[PDB]
Amino acid sequence: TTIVALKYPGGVVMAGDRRSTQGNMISGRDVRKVYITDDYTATGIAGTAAVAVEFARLYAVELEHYEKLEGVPLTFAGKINRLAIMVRGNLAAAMQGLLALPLLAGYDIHASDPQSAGRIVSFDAAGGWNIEEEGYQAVGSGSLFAKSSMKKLYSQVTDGDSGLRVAVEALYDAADDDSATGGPDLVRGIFPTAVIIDADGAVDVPESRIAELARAIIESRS
Amino acid sequence: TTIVALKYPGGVVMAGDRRSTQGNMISGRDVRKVYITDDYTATGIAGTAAVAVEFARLYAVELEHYEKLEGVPLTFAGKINRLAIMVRGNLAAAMQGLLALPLLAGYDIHASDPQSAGRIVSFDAAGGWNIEEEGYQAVGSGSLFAKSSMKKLYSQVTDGDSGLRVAVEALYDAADDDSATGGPDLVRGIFPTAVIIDADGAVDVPESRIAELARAIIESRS
Amino acid sequence: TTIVALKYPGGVVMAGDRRSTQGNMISGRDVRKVYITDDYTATGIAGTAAVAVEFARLYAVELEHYEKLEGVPLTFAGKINRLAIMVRGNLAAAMQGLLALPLLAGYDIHASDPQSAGRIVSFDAAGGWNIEEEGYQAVGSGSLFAKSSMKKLYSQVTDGDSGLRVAVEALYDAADDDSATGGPDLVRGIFPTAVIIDADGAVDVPESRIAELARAIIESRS
Amino acid sequence: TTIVALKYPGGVVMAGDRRSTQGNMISGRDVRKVYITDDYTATGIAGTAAVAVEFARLYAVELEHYEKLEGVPLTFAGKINRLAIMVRGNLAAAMQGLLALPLLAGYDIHASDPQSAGRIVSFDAAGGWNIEEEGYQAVGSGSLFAKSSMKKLYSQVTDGDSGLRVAVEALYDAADDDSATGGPDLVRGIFPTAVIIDADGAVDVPESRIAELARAIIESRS
Amino acid sequence: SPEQAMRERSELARKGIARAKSVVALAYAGGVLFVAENPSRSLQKISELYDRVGFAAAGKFNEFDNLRRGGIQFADTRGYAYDRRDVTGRQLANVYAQTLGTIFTEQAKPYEVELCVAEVAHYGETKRPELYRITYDGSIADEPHFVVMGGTTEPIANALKESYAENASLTDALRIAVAALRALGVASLEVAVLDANRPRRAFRRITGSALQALL
Amino acid sequence: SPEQAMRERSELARKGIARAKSVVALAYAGGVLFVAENPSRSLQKISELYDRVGFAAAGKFNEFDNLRRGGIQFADTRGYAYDRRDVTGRQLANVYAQTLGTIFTEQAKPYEVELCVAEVAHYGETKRPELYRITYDGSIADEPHFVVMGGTTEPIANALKESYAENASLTDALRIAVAALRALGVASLEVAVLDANRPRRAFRRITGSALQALL
Amino acid sequence: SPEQAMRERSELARKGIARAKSVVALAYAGGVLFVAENPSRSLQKISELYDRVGFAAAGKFNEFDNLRRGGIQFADTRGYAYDRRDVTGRQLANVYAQTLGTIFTEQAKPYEVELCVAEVAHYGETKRPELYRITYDGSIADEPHFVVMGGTTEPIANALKESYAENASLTDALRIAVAALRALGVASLEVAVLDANRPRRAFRRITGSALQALL
Amino acid sequence: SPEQAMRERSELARKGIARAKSVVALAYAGGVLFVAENPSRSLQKISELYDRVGFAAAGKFNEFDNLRRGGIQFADTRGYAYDRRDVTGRQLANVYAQTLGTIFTEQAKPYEVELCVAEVAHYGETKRPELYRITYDGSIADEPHFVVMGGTTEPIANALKESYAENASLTDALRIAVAALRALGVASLEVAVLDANRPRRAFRRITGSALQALL
Amino acid sequence: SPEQAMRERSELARKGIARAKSVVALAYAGGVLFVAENPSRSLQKISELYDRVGFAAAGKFNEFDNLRRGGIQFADTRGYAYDRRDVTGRQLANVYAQTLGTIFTEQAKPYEVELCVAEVAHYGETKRPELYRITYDGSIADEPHFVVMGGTTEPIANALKESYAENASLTDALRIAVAALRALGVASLEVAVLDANRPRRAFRRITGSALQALL
Repeated sequence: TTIVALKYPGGVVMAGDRRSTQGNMISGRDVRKVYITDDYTATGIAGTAAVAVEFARLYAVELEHYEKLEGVPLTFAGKINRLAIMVRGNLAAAMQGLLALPLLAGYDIHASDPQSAGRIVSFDAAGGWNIEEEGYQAVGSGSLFAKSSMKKLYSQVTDGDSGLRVAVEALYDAADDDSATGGPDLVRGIFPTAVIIDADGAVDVPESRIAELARAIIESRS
Repeated sequence: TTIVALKYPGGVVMAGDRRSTQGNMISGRDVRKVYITDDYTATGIAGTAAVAVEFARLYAVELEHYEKLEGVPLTFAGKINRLAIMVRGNLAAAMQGLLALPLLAGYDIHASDPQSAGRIVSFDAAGGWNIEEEGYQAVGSGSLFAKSSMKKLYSQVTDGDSGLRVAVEALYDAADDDSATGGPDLVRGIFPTAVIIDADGAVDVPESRIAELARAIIESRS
Repeated sequence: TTIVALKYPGGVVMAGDRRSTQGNMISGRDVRKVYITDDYTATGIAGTAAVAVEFARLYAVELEHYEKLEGVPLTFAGKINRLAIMVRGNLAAAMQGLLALPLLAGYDIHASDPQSAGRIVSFDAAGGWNIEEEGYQAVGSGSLFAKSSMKKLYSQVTDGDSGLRVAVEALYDAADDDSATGGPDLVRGIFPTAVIIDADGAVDVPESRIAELARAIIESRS
Repeated sequence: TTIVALKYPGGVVMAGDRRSTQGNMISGRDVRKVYITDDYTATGIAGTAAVAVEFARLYAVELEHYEKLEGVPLTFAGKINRLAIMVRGNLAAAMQGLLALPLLAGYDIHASDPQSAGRIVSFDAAGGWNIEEEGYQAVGSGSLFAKSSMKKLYSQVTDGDSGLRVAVEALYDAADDDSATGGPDLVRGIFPTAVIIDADGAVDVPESRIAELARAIIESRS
Repeated sequence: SPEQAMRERSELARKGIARAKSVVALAYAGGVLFVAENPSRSLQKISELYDRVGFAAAGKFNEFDNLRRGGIQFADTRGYAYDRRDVTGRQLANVYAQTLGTIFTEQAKPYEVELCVAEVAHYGETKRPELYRITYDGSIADEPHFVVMGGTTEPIANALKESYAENASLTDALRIAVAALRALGVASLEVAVLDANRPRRAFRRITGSALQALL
Repeated sequence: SPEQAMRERSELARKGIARAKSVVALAYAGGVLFVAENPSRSLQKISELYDRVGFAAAGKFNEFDNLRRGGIQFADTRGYAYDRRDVTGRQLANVYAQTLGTIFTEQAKPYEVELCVAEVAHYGETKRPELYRITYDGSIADEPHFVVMGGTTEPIANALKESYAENASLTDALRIAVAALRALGVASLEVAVLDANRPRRAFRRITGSALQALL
Repeated sequence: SPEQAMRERSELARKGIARAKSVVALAYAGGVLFVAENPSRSLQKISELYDRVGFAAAGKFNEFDNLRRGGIQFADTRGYAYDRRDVTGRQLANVYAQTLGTIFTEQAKPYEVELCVAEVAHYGETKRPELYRITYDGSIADEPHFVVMGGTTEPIANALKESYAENASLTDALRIAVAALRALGVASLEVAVLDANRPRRAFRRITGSALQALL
Repeated sequence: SPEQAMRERSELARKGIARAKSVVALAYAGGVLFVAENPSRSLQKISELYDRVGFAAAGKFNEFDNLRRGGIQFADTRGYAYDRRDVTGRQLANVYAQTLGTIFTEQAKPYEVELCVAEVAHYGETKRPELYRITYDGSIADEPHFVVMGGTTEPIANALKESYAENASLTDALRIAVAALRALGVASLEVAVLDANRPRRAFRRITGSALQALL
Repeated sequence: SPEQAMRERSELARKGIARAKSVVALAYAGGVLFVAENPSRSLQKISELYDRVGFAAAGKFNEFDNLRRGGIQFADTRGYAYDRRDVTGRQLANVYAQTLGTIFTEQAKPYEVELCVAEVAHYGETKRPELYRITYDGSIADEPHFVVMGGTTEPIANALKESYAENASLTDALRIAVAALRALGVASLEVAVLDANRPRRAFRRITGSALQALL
C-alpha cells in the first residue's frame, strides 16, 4: 500500500496504488484507496483495508452530517481536527493490529491566495496532525521510496498534468522498491487511482490519462 | 472445507463439499455448507461448522426481518454491509477459536446489464469485503488449490452447465490436494452440493446432475 | 525537543526548537512548541508532539473558560495548579508512552515589584511543580546541555535582547550536543521560535531578529 | 530528604532540609518540606515531593473545613486519626511509587501540664501511628543518622534555642552521611527550614537564626 | 374527562399552526419545489434530510428545528447502517408520524408544527416524486400533487388546484406557487428544489440573483 | 370516578375506530383473503407477520403500524429461538391481546385500532384457517369464517353472512368481499392473500394488472 | 384547562420581564454596542459568549446568569470539538431558543428573561453584524438594526427607530442609545462593545474615565 | 392558579422572615461588623465562609444552617481546585442566589431565610468592603453601606441610615449598630468582625469580657 | 394553598404530641436527670446516645425510636471517624433538627414527636449541662435549667419554675421532678441519669429497689 499527495500551482493531486496483500500472498489487484470525502477534500488511508474503508465511510458521513445540521461545511481546521480525533480513538485497536494511517488533501476556499490554497495534512501514529509545507507527502509501506523520489522530481511540477505525472512516477518507484505496492499492470490494464482537487472541486482522473502516463514512464525507464 | 463460487454469463453458481473433520478424525460425511439465504442470494461459510450454521441462520433471519419490516428488500450493498458487520463482530470470538469465513454469491436484479448481474463477494478476517472481478472465488482450507484450478479452467465457462462442471472439478482438485476436503464418495453416493442463481431466483442443483458430472470427471482423470 | 526559558530584568523569554523525530528519522522541520496561552503567560510542552498540542490547546481553553465564566482571570497560583492537575491526570498515559512535560513562563501582573514579576515554573513526571528561582529552566531531550550552557551565559543577561540571545545560544548548544534537537537551518531558513513576556503582554518574536542572532552566533563559533 | 522533630520543655521544634533529587541528579535546592497545618500543628512529609505537597495542602484544607463547619477545632486525637486515614488511603498508590510518610508535631492546648504539652507523632507505611515518648523522631531517607545523632545530643536540649541547635546538628549529620539530604549551602545561602510550636502558637524560625546556628556547627566541626 | 382535554389540546395545536407563515411544496418536471414565506435570512424552514429527501415545515421554529435534527440523525444512521440507497422518504415520514403522535399524546404541550417529507427518484431513474404530509397528532397523508402548510390553507389550496399543471417547468411552477401564496417579493421568500437531475445530492437553494432572474 | 374514566376511554376508542376505513378478512379455498379500502399506495394496512401468519388492522395508522412492528419482532425472535414451525398465529394473537390491554389500561390515550391475525396450514398439510380479532381493550375472539373491522361493520357483516360460502374460489371470494365492502375500483383497494399452496411464505400481494383482471 | 395554564404562565413571564431595567443592543460601524441600566457594579447583564459573540439579557438575574453560563459552556465545548471559527451566533441563539422553550413548557416556573445574542465579523472580513432576540417561550427573531429588552420597550424602540443611523461612530451611537433609553448618568450604566477591529476577542467593556469622556 | 400559588408561597416566606430576630451588617474602618440578636450561646447566626468572606442570616435556623454548610463546602472545594485567592464573596453570593431560587421554585416549602455575604480586602490591600443580600426567592442585591435582615426592617434601616458614619471605629460602629437595632445588653447579642488587618483569616468573634468592655 | 397544608399539618402534629405522656429533663449537681411516665418496662422513652450524651422523647413510639436509632448510628460513626471526644450534643441536636424539618416538610405524615438531647461535661472537667429541645417541625432551642415534653406542659413548667433549685442533690431533684409531673408511683415511671462522675459512660438507669429506696 502506498498513497502519495502533492501540491501544484492552483491545486493538489493525490494518487494511490491498487494492490492489497495478506502476508506475501496477493489478494486484491484493483483496490481503491483514494476517496473523495467532500467537494474540496480527498482522503487516503493506508494499512488494513477494512479499517481504511471504515474510516473513509465514517469520516464522509460525519462531514455530511455536520453540513446538513448546521447548513455550512466545516472549515479545513475543523475537518483536520475531526480526522485527528478519529485517528486518536483507534489507537487501542491499532495496538491490536487494526492500524490505519490517513493522509488528507484539500483545497481551502477561504484562503487568501487561490494559487496556494492546496493543503496536505499528515497524521502520525499518536493522532497528531501536521500541515506539510514541503509540497508532498506519502503514506504506506513504500512511503519512504515515494517521498525520496518526489524530493528529486518535485522541481518539474508546473501544472496539474506535471503534478499527476510526478505522482505516478513516485508510485512507480515505490512499487519498484517495495513488494507490497502494486505497479502499473500492463497485462491486466490496472493502474493507480488519482484525484485532482482545484477551484472547480475534486474530480477522479480518468484511467486513460493515467494509463498513458504510466506507459510513457515505463518506456522511459526501459 | 472448501466452497467455490463462479460467475457465468447470466448468473452465478456456488458449490461446497460435504466433509467435516475434527483434528484428523472424520466426523461428518454429509454436511451442507451452502445455504440459499434469500431468493437471489446464496451464502457459504467455511470454518467451524457450528459457527457456520449459526451465521447462516442469523443472516437469513436478519434479511427476512428487514424485508418484512420495511416491505422492500435490501439492496446488494446493504446485504454485503450486514454480513461484513457480523464478520467484524465475530473477530473477538474468531481469535478465541470460533472462526468463520463467509463467501456471498448473488444476482443483482437492479443491475443495468442482465448478462453481468452476478456478483461474488469475499470477506477477510478483519471484516473487509471485496467484490471479485476475476469471475471466481473460493474459501476454506483447500481454497488455494480450488482457485488455482479455476484459474486454468475458467476459459471453458460459457453457460450454467459448463460453470457447474468447472466448479465441481475445482472441488475435486481441492479434495485431491487437501485432506480436510471430501471428494465425491462413490461408495456412499454423497456428492458436493450446489446452488445456481439466475434471473428466476436461486435453485438447488439436484444430486443426480452433480453425480453425473463427478462421475464424468473421475473417469476423465483415470 | 528542547525548550528554554529565562528571566531578564523586567520580563521573561521562552524559546524552542523546530525538529520532530520518530526514532532516528526526521519527520518535522518547522514544528512550533511554544504557545502564548494568555496575555501574560506562555507554555512549552516537550515530549510527544500530539500530546503537546493537545495539552496546549486544552490548557488555553480552560483558562479562557474560567475567565469568561467568572469575569476575572485566574491568579498565577491558580494557573499553576490547573497545569499541575493536567500533568497529574496524564500519568497513566505517560506510563503508556504518551508523555508530556510542560514548562510555564509568565508575568505576575499582581506582583509588587515590576522588575521581578517574571515567573518560571517547572513540572516533574509526578505533577509536582517548582517556581525556579535561579532565573532559567529548560525541558526536553537536550535540557541538560541547555541548562549547563545557560549556567555559564546567564551573567550576560541584562535586558530583553540579551536574554533572547542567551536563549538562542542555549538552544544552539543543545542542538549541537543532541541529535534530536534541530539547530538553525541556514539552508531552509528555519529558526527557533521565541515568545517575550513583559508588562505590555506576551508577543511572538519576529523571525528576522532570531535569524540575525542565530547567524551571529554561528559566525562567532566558526 | 530528612525531617526531624523534637520536644523541649514547653514546646516542640521541627526542621527539614531543602534538597530534592531525581535519581543522582539534583533538581531542587530550596524545597520547603515543613508546613504549618494549623495554629498548633505542623506536618512534614518525606518521599515524593508532589505527593508531599498534595497531602500537606489536603490535610490543612480538611482541618480548616472541619473547624469552620463544626465551630470548634479537632482534638489532637482527631487530627491524628484523619492523618492516619489519609496515609492509609495512599497505600495502593504508594506501591506504585507515590510513597509518602508524614511526621506530625503539635502542642496540645487541652493537656493538663503546659510544660509537657508538646507531642510528636510518627506514621508507618500501613497507616499506623505512634506518639513518640523518647522526645525525638525523624523521617526520610537519612532518618537513621538523624535519630542516632539526636540519641546522643538530646541531653543538651533545655529550651527552644537548644532544641533548634540540636535539630540543625541532626540534619547536618544526616546530610553528612547521606547524599539525598542537602547540607547547609554556604555558597548560595540556603539553610534548613524550621518551625517552633509553643503555647503562643506555631511560628517559622527566621533564616538568620538558622544560618547562625549552621555556621557555628560548621566551624565547630572544622 | 380525556375527550375534553384532548379536544382542547388539538385546538391549541391548530391555533398555533394557524398563526404561522404558509409553505407550499409542489412537484414539477425536474423534481420538487419548496416555496415558503420567510422574512428572515438565517432561520430557514426548508432543508435537506438526505441525498434525495427534503423537508419542509410550518409552525413554531424551535419545535420543527428539533424534528429536523432528529430526522437528519435518523437518516444518517440508517444510511451508514445499511446503505445510502436503502433510505427512503417513506421511512422518514413514518418516523416523523410516530414521533409527533407520541409527542402529542405524552408531552405537556403539543408541537404546533406541520411537516412535509419529499422524495425524488435517483439519478438516471424515472419515478413520480412523493410528498408526505404529517400533522400535529401524527396523521400521515400522501399528497400526489402539492402540499400546503400553515395559515389559512384553503385559499392557497384552491388557487393551486385551479393553477397546477403536471410536468410544468421550474419557472412556471415557481410562478404558480408564488401566485397561489399571494392569494411575494424576492426577499421574504425561501425557495428550494429537490432536483432529480443531480448526481447524488438533489437539494439546492435558489437565492439571490438566480432567484431574482428566474422569477 | 374510575368507572367514569374507563367508560369515557372506551367511548373515545370506539369513536376512533368508528371513523375509519373497513377491512374484511375471509377464508377461502386457497387460504385467507384480506381486502381493505385504502386510497394510499404507500401506507399499507395489510402485512405479513410470519411464514404462515398474516396481519390486518383498522384504525389510527401509526398505532397499528407500531403494533405490526412489535409483532414482527416477537415472531422473528421466537422463530429463531426455537424453530420457524413453532410460531403460530395464536401466540401472536395472545401477545397482541396483552399489549393492547396494557396500553388501554395504563397509557394516556388508548390505541384506536382493531387487529386481525390470520393463520393457514403449512405446505402439504390440511387445516382450517384461523382468524383472531383483537379489540382496543385487549379482548380476543376466535372468528371461524370472517372478520370485519372499522367503520360501521353491521351492514358489512350482514352482507357477508348472507353471501358467504365456504371453499369459494379466489375470484368469487374477492367478488363477495368487494360487494360487502361497497355496501370499489382497482385503485383505493388493497388485496392480499395467505395462500396455503406456497412452499414456505404464504403471504402474497395482488395489486395492479393482476387485481384489475381478476376483479 | 391546559390552555388557561399556558396563558397564565405567559402572563407571569411577561409581568416578570416588564418590571425590570431595559437593555439596548445596536449595531454601529465598529461592531455592536450594548447599553444597559445597571446600578450595580458587580452584577453584569452584558457578557462575552465567544471570540466574536456577545450576550445581553433582561429580567431575573439568576436565571439569565444560569443561561449565560450554559451558553459559555456550549460555546467552549463546540470550539474545542471542531474549531474556533466554527462557532457562530446563530448556533448559540438556536440553543438558547430550544432551552428556553423547554424551560417554559416543562419547568415549574417559567424563566422571566429575554436574551439577545450578537455576532460581528472576523478580523480582516466584512459582514453585517447579526442580532438575535430570544423570548421566554423560546421564540427567536432576527433583528437587523437594534434590539430592545425589558421594561416598556415601545417608547425606547420608537426613539431608536427615529434616531437610528447606520454606520454611525461609537460616540454618536452611544448618544443615540442613551437618549432612547432615557425616554442616564455615567454611573448606573453598563456599556460594552463587540469591536470588529480586534484581532481575536471582540468583547470590550467601556467603564470609568473612558465612559465619562466618551459620553 | 400558578400565580396564586407563587403569591401564596411568597407571602409564606415573607411572613417567616418577619417573625424573626434582626441582624445588622455594617462596614467600618477596620472591615465589616455583624451584630445579631441571639439569646442562644450555642446556635450562631454569624459565621465564617472563607478567609476574607463572612456570612450572616435571619430566619429559620435549620435552613440557613444548611445553606451555611453548603456555602462552606463550595468555598473550600473552589479554593482547593484553583487557589485560595480565587475565592470571592461574589461567587458565594451567586451560588446562594441560584440555590435559593431553585429551592423557592421546586421545593415543597420555601426557605424562610434572608442571607448576607460580606467580603473584605486581602492583607496589605485597599478595597471597599462588599455586602450582598439574598432574599427567599433568590433575588440578589449589592448593598454598599449596610444590610438589615429579619423582623420589621423599616425603623432599623432608618436609624442606621441617619446614624451611619463612614470610616467609623469599631467601638463607635458597635454603639451605632446596637442603638439602631434597639428601635441590648452584653448577653443576647452575637458580635463578629471581618477585620482586614488580620494576616490570613479575617473572621473573629467578640464575646464575653471584650464585648462588655467595648459595649 | 401551601399555608393551608402547613397549618393542618402543624395542628395534626400538635394534637398527636398532646395525647402523650410527659417527660422532664432537669439539671442537678451530678449531671442530668430524666423522669418520664412509662408504665411499660420494655418500651423506653429514655436512652443513651453517646458517652456523655443522652436522649429523651415524647410522642409516637415508633417514630422517636427510629430517630433514636438514627442518632445512635450518627454518633457512633462520628466518634469512629474522628474521635470520641469530638462528639457533642450540639451536633446531634443539629442533625435531629435537620431530619425533623425534612420529615415535616416532605413526608406524608409528620412525626408526632418532641425530642430532648442532654450533654454533660467529661470526667474531671467542669461545665454546665446543656439541654436542647427539638420540636416536630425542626425548631431547636437551648434550655438552661429544665425541659418539659408531651401532654399539657403548662402545669409542669410552672411547678418546675417555682420549685427548681440549682445544684440540688439527686434525691431533691427526683422529688421535685415527680411532684411537678404529678401536677406517680415507683412503677409507671422511668428514671435515668447522665452522671458527670462516671469515667467514660455517663448514662445510668435507676429502677427497682434502688428507685424505691431513692424515692
